[PDB]
Formats: sequence, C-alpha cells, structure tokens
Amino acid sequence: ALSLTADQMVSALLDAEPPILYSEYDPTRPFSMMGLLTNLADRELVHMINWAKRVPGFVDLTLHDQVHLLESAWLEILMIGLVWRSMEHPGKLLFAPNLLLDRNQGKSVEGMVEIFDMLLATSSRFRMMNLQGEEFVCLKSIILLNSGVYTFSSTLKSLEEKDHIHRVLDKITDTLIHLMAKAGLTLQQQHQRLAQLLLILSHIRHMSNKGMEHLYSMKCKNVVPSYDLLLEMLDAH
Ligand SMILES: CC(C)CN1CCc2c(ccc3[nH]ncc23)[C@H]1c1ccc(CCC(=O)O)cc1
Repeated sequence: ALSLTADQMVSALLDAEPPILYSEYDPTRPFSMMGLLTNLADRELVHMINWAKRVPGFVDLTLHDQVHLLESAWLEILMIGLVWRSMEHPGKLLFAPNLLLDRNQGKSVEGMVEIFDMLLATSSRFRMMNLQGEEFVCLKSIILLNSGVYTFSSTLKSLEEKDHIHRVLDKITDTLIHLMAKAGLTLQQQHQRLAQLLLILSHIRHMSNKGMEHLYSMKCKNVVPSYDLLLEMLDAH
C-alpha cells in the first residue's frame, strides 16, 4: 500500500467500487419507506465489507481494528455514496435507481425531512464543486480510515496501527493532489480544493451522527449492525 504510486492508488480504488443496488419492492404494486431503506442498507453493508477489504492498507490492520473502523464509518460511507449518486438529480435523493425520493417523501417519517434536507444540500455542494469520480473514491476511503482512528488503546500494536493508518491517509492526500495537478489546477488551487473537499467530510460526520440518533431511537435489535455481525462478516476464512 505504502509503495503504490498515485495512479495505482486511483486504479485500485476505482476497481474496488461496490455495485449500485436496487430496492426490493414489487413495482407492479401500489407505493413502508423505512422498511425499504433498512433492507437496502442491510444489503449494501455486505458489499461495503468487500469494498473495505480492497482499500489498500485496510487488510494490513488487525481484525479488531478493521471492525472498529467500519463500526465508526458505515453510515457516513452509505451517505457519501447517496450524495454522489444524487449529484445530477437536483432536489432528489437516488437511494436506488428505482427509488428516487424528494424531500416531501421524507415527511412520511417524523425527524426524517431534516436529514433529507442536509443530504440534498451536500449533493448541491458536490455539484457546485464539480466533484470528479476519482476524487469521490479518494474521499470515501479517507472516511473509512479516519472516522474511527481517534477512538481506539495505546498497546504497542495500537501505536503501530495508528501510524500505518496515518501513512495510508498521507498517500491518499498525495493522490488527491496528483489528480488535481493532472487536471491542471495551480498549486494555490490544489490546496484550496483539497481543503474544500476535506471540510465537507465534517458535515458528512454530522449527518451520520444525526442519523444514528434516529436509528438508536428505534430501540431495535434488527437495526444498526452489532460489533458481532461486523466481526462475523469481516472474519472470513
Ligand atoms: C435516518 C437515516 C439513518 C436514514 N438513512 C439515510 C442514508 C441511507 C439509508 C438507507 C440506505 C442508504 N443507501 N445509501 C444511503 C442510505 C437510511 C437508512 C435507513 C435505515 C438504516 C438501518 C440499518 C439497520 O437498521 O441496520 C440505515 C440507513
């Protein structure tokens, strides 16, 4: 991972991309929103594990550290994917190709329109910056590695794990800058755009926190992936 060139980092990320999934409803039948969005999220999570395992550096970490990082990041990862899919659909959220929803559709669940609104604004910001696919994959990998890295332990192994994570992040920063130099931006423009992109990450965190509050308020054993389910899926033979 740490020996990859910028172009090889980019190719590895683009190749790791998960598929776009569909919602499971009978489209011949009349048009619950939360059950549909929960089922979609459950299925995406499996693919997210596969993706995370292909982000360079990720499998170099301990299984316990892989679990912690996904546990911290999984709703942010789903959200950044949604915002990206929704970028060329002003005023709508493309949860799936057969489930494109507007903000009024979110009113059907108390607390949800607020979240819908924040996600639509972030998609709006992406459109204003003209975010590129290569930039988006870098940013999603940055969420995975960064979100849980401040909440681990100071065993010697933990100290080595945090160092590695920060080295892999440094390589993604290099790759982002490379992408922007290749596009022909000036050095000033490169650093300004790097900052703009990373500051949107703060908002994506905020959104995930607000959503997790909603999910925990359902008080449901079939909602939010447990440590153990994540551990079971990541602990592959
Ligand atoms: C209140 C928010 C958390 C609503 N979010 C907004 C982002 C999102 C959802 C579903 C599929 C998605 N695809 N891309 C993004 C995305 C939706 C949601 C709904 C239920 C769960 C529950 C999951 C479980 O209980 O295990 C998770 C996420």
